[PDB]
Amino acid sequence: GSNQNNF
Ligand SMILES: [Zn+2]
Repeated sequence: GSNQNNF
């Protein structure tokens, strides 16, 4: 699946 990191 797809991954997003929003710091
Ligand atoms: Zn994946």
